[PDB]
Amino acid sequence: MTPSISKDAPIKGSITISKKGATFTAYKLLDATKSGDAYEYSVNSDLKDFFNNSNYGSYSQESIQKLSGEEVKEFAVKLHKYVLDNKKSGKELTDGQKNTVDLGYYLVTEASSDSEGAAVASTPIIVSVPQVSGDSWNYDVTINPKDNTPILEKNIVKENQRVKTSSENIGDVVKYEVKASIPVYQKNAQDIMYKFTDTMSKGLTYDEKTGFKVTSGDKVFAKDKDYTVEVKKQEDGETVITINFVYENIKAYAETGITLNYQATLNKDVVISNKENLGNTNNIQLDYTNNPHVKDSYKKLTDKVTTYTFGFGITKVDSELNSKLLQGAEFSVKDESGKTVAKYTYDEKGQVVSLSGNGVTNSKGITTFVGLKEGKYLITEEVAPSGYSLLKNPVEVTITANKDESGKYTGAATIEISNGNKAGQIINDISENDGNILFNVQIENHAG
Repeated sequence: MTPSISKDAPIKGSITISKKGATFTAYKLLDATKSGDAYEYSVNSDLKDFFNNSNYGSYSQESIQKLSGEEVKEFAVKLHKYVLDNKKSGKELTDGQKNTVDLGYYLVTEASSDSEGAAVASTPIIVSVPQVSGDSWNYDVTINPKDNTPILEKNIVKENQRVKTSSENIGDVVKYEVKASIPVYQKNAQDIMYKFTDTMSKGLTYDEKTGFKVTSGDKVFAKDKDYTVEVKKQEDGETVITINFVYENIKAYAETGITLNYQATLNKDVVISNKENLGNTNNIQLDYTNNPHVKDSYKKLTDKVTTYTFGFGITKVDSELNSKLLQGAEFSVKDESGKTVAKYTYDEKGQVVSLSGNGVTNSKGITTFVGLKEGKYLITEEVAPSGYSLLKNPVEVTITANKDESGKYTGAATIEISNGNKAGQIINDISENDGNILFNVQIENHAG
């Protein structure tokens, strides 16, 4: 595999790191030593007690050779902590210049910016000196690191994926995850703010029993030490939640960022529609100190996700007089599985309430089953209205959720009869007074 080592191979190499005005530290992880016609690696003396240590991640010589992007970050946080704890130090590297170093394997992390404003740390780098290049060893490695911009992103976590949009039933949990950049500053820096404001719309009930789980990779921060959670239910029905941090407590974990895990539940105030609409929204905002040397110097970040749900009416009707609207018919709704999970309806006042058993058709022919996500749904007649027979087969509708060109839900939906039952028929929608919109499955009943 590896190229031969020349006789005129130097015992020294170099790292050059081009930047505008930030200094990097390089930590010798492993020595590379010439032996015959190959470089043998072994752990450096300074980190003998860092390696294979349970308080610093049980990193072996071999395990650092196959770190994922996230694990290189986690490794850097744990190396930093060791170096601090043991009052050691890496080599400071001059910006733009050649830096002479022994042959080895190196962590390179940002030590500073010369900027006063909030910086994002460049992601940590593991580099071999020398490294293979063509069929030769390069002893003089150059690294231009990625110039990182601030991250704030919110996602719904569903089925072990992360998506900007979703659909659920009323009563179901929407789970959330927020990743964020932790800003870095110069060493003297004071009165640093790092503050989240999460805003949930009226349709979502924050699960404060479950609460927040706040994490930077491996680390689990403690409530009322590292952060506080204040919750304010607004007049308009929105919940505003504040997650405010002691910056000093998260500073040592800057390279692994902040992760928030929290969840809400879909409630009866939910926006229900079948046109493109805003849905049931979670907004996240991060405010943080920009220039700590000037007061009221902040930068803002925002993300949002949204969650949709749908509904339909039944309109029960006579076979040959479609204008004759039948009271007293009783309906149930099952999914693909066979759960009667459909258990929310509108009442006579026009407000969403839990449905006790069957949907009973009112004097205008109507019962409703609202707050359903997309899927196959089986409308079965459980009781025939007086003077009518039981419908034999269930009417099946498939509600299909519209996507935009990135495959986000838009909030639009279509409905169709899907099991070919000629008694079922899709008619014009039901417009509720709260401005929610339901599908309308017209269903014909014969009088014997």
